[PDB]
Amino acid sequence: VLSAADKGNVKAAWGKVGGHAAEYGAEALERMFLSFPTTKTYFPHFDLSHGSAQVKGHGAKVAAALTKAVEHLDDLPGALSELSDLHAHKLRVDPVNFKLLSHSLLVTLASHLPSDFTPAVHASLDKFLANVSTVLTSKYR
Amino acid sequence: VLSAADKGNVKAAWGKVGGHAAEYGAEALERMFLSFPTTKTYFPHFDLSHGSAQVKGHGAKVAAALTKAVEHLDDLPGALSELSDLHAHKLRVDPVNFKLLSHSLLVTLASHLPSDFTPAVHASLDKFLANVSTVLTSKYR
Amino acid sequence: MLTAEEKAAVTAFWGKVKVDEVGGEALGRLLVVYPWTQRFFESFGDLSTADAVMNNPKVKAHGKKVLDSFSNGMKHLDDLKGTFAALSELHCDKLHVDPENFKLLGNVLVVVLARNFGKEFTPVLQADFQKVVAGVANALAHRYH
Amino acid sequence: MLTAEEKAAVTAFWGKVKVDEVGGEALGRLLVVYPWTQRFFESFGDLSTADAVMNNPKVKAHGKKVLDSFSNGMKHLDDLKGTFAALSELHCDKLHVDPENFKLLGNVLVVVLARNFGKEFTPVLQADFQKVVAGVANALAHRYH
Ligand code: HEM
Ligand code: HEM
Ligand code: HEM
Ligand code: HEM
Repeated sequence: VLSAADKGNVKAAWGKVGGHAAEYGAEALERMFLSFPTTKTYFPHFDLSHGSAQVKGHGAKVAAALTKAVEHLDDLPGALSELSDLHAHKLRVDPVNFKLLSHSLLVTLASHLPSDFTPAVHASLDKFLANVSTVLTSKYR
Repeated sequence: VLSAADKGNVKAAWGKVGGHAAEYGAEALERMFLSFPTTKTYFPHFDLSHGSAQVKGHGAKVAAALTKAVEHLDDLPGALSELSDLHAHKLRVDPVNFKLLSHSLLVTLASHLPSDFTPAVHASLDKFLANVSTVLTSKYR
Repeated sequence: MLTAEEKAAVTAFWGKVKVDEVGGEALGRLLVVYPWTQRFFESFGDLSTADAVMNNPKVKAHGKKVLDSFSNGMKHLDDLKGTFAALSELHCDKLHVDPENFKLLGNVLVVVLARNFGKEFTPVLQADFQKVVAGVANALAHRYH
Repeated sequence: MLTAEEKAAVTAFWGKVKVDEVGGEALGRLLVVYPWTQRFFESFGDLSTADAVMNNPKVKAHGKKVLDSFSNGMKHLDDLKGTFAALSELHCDKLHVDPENFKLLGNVLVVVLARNFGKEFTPVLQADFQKVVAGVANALAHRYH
């Protein structure tokens, strides 16, 4: 459950990501693939080489979805309904993988915004991502 | 999200448990403690030997809670509000443990109701227990 | 990971399992309880309902196949890694099977053993199998890269 | 666990870590992001707000302690089990710490290193540390019963 405080923290931190969102997206993914190789089983037809256009392109879509999430913090389920449907009915990505991407994103953000990634913002992002994860797998069964 | 069909299955299966609920709860606990020894870190002041009074007493309370949940399937959050506050603010049991007790309980139901534990009931029970787990950990942060 | 005693207890119990029947049930329950697992068995046909899945002749055939392999593992409790190394590789490189699935199936299989053996599938027995299932899932996931 | 080049990389990077700082930071963040972990440090005093936790002198001291112990492991990447055998035993029998906590701290540790080293904490470097924190968590979980 996102508190009022959490919502301000997420809006603020995401505000600082700004134009770099797509880039951080591509980097979180790349970090995910290296630290947790089992995640690669969902991208069998991807060129996963460092710098691939495919990973950059995917990184940008993930980032845009998150941006949309940040804008509708009071209606995550409505804002991400199409994506829940997609993950639930087509992609069928095992729920554990969401924690691996969340962590990778957290790692990315921390390295890029050292000064803004305070304990409180860290806690709020962690909760936001968990809530995004939950929404995305809510239609699985 | 429990469908109409899910609710029916849960109510029907809990119905067959009937009076053995207290008994099954204590067995689930025991199965959980042998299988996943780390769960014992939450009961240091308990006598965890086979048939301990403490374990039977606790299993009965657990089961009683589940029985309550089954009667209020349409409002788990209200039905479980105080156990939510208790797990979150006092016990502070790490969320993974809920998955372990859940599994332990399913194995218990399976072994005692071979004919009623159909694949579809299995699936509705798994979902119900997950839902219960989610409600018990909803106020953790 | 298992003691000589646990091995002995597990080996002795394993010799009562009707591998074909249990195998089809385990795979079937996995597709019903965790429907996203259906992603790898599109070619099997109709998986729309609990009934379609349970009676599906391919699910059943595949269930047996997996369980025979499992049984093979039971004969090599001392080297699960060596026994499943090639299968590990195959599941990674050709099948692209998320190792997490191995964990789900191990758990469904312990539930199926319980349902089939009732009171004979004791708390201690179950604990031993929990270890087995875990060691197998781990041997199968060990060559992912 | 890692290769000789990976071992060399992690070793070299670790030599740059300000252990008291990173320690207090990691422990402090753990108590804030996963507040239920607070259950073991009630005696530490006020842990009600982020600030209270982060400025708490005992969280600070303890963070230092844990990381000095972790550093010891960095010197024995080959025998983590032997290294933390006595501490595993202690965490289980005397402190009653769910080993799940060890994974949580390992993950927070990685985020702290990334915050503190920025761009220097490369995706490759992170991968190496993930293997280490997992190795340490497993070593500490090892004597549980
Ligand atoms: C925060 C969590 C996530 C978000 C916001 C997210 C969002 C998205 C979006 C926006 C798309 C593209 C839809 C389109 O084609 O228009 C997508 C596709 C996809 N996602 Fe997710 N995703 C998340 C987590 C995951 C995880 C954890 C995995 C697997 C580890 C995953 C695997 C995939 C795959 C395989 C595709 C399809 C890619 C292709 O083949 O083109 N996603 N996701
Ligand atoms: C379906 C999941 C669960 C339900 C419905 C449940 C319910 C309860 C209930 C009704 C009580 C007793 C309240 C009282 O008498 O004061 C309780 C206490 C407790 N629960 Fe939970 N619980 C669940 C899961 C867990 C798990 C997974 C653990 C840890 C492995 C756990 C650990 C405890 C402990 C340590 C106590 C206090 C025992 C004592 O000292 O008397 N619970 N729970
Ligand atoms: C955990 C125990 C498992 C074992 C021992 C096992 C073993 C096997 C074996 C022996 C084969 C056949 C290899 C061949 O000759 O082509 C196979 C194929 C396969 N397995 Fe696994 N498996 C296990 C679990 C799983 C799980 C959990 C899944 C996914 C839900 C899975 C998905 C598949 C698929 C899709 C194939 C290919 C079937 C085909 O030819 O169409 N397996 N496995
Ligand atoms: C994962 C890396 C960890 C290492 C290397 C580590 C190491 C240590 C060491 C060296 C001590 C002092 C032992 C003594 O008093 O003889 C200690 C104590 C303790 N640790 Fe751990 N620890 C780790 C993680 C954790 C975590 C995640 C928790 C709980 C959230 C925890 C809870 C405690 C507690 C409660 C104490 C006793 C504090 C006191 O003196 O009152 N540790 N640990």
